[PDB]
Amino acid sequence: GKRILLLEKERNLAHFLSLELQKEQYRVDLVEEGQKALSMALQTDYDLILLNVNLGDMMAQDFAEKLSRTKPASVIMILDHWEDLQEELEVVQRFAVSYIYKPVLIENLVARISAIFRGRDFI
Repeated sequence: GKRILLLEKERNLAHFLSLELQKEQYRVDLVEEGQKALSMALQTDYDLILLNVNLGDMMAQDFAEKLSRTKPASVIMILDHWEDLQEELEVVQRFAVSYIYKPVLIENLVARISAIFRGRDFI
C-alpha cells in the first residue's frame, strides 16, 4: 500500500514495472521528466522514489539536492547499468538508500522494493 514515484528511461521497463507494482497493491506515479518528478516529490510524501542516475533534464544527484532543501532523508533508490552507476557510485552513496544494477527482472525488482519497506536491502 506504499506510494512510489517512478522515472525510468526504458519505456518497456517503466510500463511493465508500474503494472506489476500496482498488482502488488502499491500506488505508482509514473513520470517521464525530472522536473515533474521533483514537483511531485515536493507535493507528495512518497515511500520510495525510483530513478536512473541521469533523469534526462537533470542528474538524480541534482534532484536529490533540490528535494533535500525541504525533505531531507527522502527514500531514493537508483536503478541503472553497471557502468552508469560505477561512474557516480561515491555520490549515489551520499543520497540514495539503495541501488540496483540493470538488467534486472521485474519480479526481482518488485521483491527488492518490497524488502526495502521491511528494512532489508536484500531479498
